[PDB]
Amino acid sequence: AVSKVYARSVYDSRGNPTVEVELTTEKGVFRSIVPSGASTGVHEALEMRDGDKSKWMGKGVLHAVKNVNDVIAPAFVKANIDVKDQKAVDDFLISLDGTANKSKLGANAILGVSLAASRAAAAEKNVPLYKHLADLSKSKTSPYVLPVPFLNVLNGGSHAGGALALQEFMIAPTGAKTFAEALRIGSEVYHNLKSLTKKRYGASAGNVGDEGGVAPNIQTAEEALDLIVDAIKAAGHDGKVKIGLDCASSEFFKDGKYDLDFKNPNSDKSKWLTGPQLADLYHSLMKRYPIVSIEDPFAEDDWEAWSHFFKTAGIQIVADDLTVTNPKRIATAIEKKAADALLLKVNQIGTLSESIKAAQDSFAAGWGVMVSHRSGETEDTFIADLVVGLRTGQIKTGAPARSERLAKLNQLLRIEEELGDNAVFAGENFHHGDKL
Amino acid sequence: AVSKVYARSVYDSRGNPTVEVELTTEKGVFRSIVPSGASTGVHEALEMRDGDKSKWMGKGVLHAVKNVNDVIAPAFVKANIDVKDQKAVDDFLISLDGTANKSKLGANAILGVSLAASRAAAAEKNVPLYKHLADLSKSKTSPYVLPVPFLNVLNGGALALQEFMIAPTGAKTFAEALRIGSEVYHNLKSLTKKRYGASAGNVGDEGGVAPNIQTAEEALDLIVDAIKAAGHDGKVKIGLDCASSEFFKDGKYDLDFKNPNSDKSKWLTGPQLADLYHSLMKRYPIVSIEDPFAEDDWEAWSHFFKTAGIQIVADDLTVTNPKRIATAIEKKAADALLLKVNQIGTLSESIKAAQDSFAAGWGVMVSHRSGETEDTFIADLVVGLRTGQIKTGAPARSERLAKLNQLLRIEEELGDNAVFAGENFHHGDKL
Ligand SMILES: O=C(O)[C@@H](CO)OP(=O)(O)O
Ligand SMILES: [Cl-]
Ligand SMILES: [K+]
Ligand SMILES: [K+]
Ligand SMILES: [Mg+2]
Ligand SMILES: [Mg+2]
Ligand SMILES: [Mg+2]
Ligand SMILES: [Mg+2]
Repeated sequence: AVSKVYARSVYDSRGNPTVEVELTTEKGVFRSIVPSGASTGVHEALEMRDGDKSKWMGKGVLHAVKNVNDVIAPAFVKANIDVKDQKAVDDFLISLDGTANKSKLGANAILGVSLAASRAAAAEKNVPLYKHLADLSKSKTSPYVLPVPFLNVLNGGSHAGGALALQEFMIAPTGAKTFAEALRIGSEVYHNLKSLTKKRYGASAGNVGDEGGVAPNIQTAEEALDLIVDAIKAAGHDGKVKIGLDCASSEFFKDGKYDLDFKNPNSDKSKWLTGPQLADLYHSLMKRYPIVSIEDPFAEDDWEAWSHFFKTAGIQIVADDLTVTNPKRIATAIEKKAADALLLKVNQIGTLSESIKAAQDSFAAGWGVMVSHRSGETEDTFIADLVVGLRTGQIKTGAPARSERLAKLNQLLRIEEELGDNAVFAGENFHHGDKL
Repeated sequence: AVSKVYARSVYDSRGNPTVEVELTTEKGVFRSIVPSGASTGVHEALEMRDGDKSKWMGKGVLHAVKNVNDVIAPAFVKANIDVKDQKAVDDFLISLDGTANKSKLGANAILGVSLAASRAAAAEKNVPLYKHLADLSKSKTSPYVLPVPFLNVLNGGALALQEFMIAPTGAKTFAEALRIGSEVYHNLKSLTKKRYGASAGNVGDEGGVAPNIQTAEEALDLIVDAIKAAGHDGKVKIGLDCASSEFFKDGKYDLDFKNPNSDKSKWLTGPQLADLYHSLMKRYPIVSIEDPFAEDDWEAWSHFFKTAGIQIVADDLTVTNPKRIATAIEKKAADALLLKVNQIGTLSESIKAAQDSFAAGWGVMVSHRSGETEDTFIADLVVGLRTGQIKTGAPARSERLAKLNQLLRIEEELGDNAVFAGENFHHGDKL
């Protein structure tokens, strides 16, 4: 039985407040923390902020916390919904809010209760979280699938000070045999990258962006990718490490065109590209570099551009801001054949149940699912268990630097150890990890 | 009963491997992770690294993990140890290694076991970790004392000093101190990007900004501006870590030591460097200065100590080692210990180090390493030891926030049986 639900303010990896929920049962105290985006899609569920300029730069979550303690908590404890019944838990929370985008209580009030419930349920059932999440999602556990980590080792766009427009340049050690091997390889590439970056661009270029990637002040993707290819070679892992992008192109979409200098106030609008221009450009990057995944190559509502590009892309295309982990918007994307992978962010939609439905809808359409952190992360490690539970075969959760990233990657080490011979590493088959 | 001791490799905040230990009892599995320094004192207990250049850039901890699994673990379980008896735990571990500097098994093999035992012990007692640690250290718990966070918001080490910390001593609670710190940090980042360019706001290992700054005066002016912009002038003070061993050469101190052609004729003596510190101290609200002189430069410490009028913290001088601390007390070199558990390698020795310090009228600042993990032990430790001061990062990167958040939780849990050390941080233990 749930005896207590309680929310507090804690700090995320950027030093901004976010919501922590504790759910108490006879099995103990279960804690979940809400992450926070920077390049947030306009269609994400409401992140409720206080907007008091005199506290926390206006980024307080006191109102969200209050909604937990004063509205959700009394009703939820009164109800004593079976924590194992995740559907009912989230039915309760969603109906309590009663709005489309969780704008009454806030998605960052609801999500912590949603997640903490699932932790309590796993403990009641005497199983690891990932196993409960497998149960919840009706996912195969024989064997489990461990994910390829997509490691954002070079940070751009809104995550790092500098010219570089494209938000993320990820390495994916698909050629590794185990998760632990993938993570060692990833770390080695990263450290070689850091050294090369500092030599090429100066020492302070070795300081890191929000997600732990190095942050050289460079203008072009080709520069970035050269760095990374050099780093892969230097670490000795040629052929075993591939590349993924997050363009986050909504962040530089304007007037129906795309500005690859968006962080420059003096941006020359005469250099702003177009839908086809951008697609053909992507094609050429894909020709010259071992890129196996591109995310948000076009803007969050630019459906026709997505559709046209997908026709001929030939690699995994990930929807992030396009779909915002929302089954409704995923349905559209599926119909239009705009993408073939979902980026899963639980706090884009605000409950576990809806997140699981998003994943299931995606898999059913022959899509992949990459489970994802936000750029504002915490010491919470839920998504490590989530990506294994959901059997997706791919996660992105940072560079191998800053422990809001390592916390997830370390937890995946632990899960792999526990699973032993009852897991396979997705490797080259990350895209259809669920079908393994 | 302890039925298993186990080690694995995990990754620290810089993406280098480190040792994680789990200890299993009837209360379950208890986990501790070992941190790792970069500016490590030559007298630190041995961090055992593999040196296989073909793996992990040579920074593997396979050997240390092996020492846990293959040497410590079987002997430990066989010894039927009471985890509540931390001295017995650590006596065992220290005897098993049998070297002064823990060079046989590695400090990073031993410490994880030491820390995990204390967690197992708290669970057996059904108390929070900080309460058990208070027990172990015979600290006063009426009230508990919550620490001032010293937040490393700006880094050097052209700028020679390594850390520039802010300390919200003027806050009324820890929760208030943390908010103020976060707002100052964010104001600092905004000014830094404005004045030094966008790239300058990208963070260093401990979450601080590191713009190209020539001199300490320039750094400190920037922090004062940030504090004022945040609206907290008068409530936020400053701490330094000079890490002066890093620019100690040929008996003098090179304040431009990143310059390959630094003018040797301008390198400072002990007295001269002291003079510079003094001018800084007079002109800025600095209330703590750490490692102002090198790790065996005793006379320079002693000289400065006679006229310095603020907390002087020993880090590389003392490396959390009761034997070195005794020397420092005798020579009147400093009046505060930086406590790093992995500098000495067991909890018991760390607690003794703290008690020796306190008994000599010293303060104690519990400290992270520059390489941290999601482990939050030092949050519970600084409360357990009642020291009233911790440094564990800027309020950025969650290997830092993890500790600071845990302190939020402890403060909330203790309610009116805790006080915030505030301006009284130096003798927090005597409050
Ligand atoms: O766009 C992204 O994919 C996410 C994760 O990297 O970033 P943010 O949380 O800032 O939206
Ligand atoms: Cl005293
Ligand atoms: K012995
Ligand atoms: K004095
Ligand atoms: Mg985004
Ligand atoms: Mg994205
Ligand atoms: Mg040091
Ligand atoms: Mg120091």
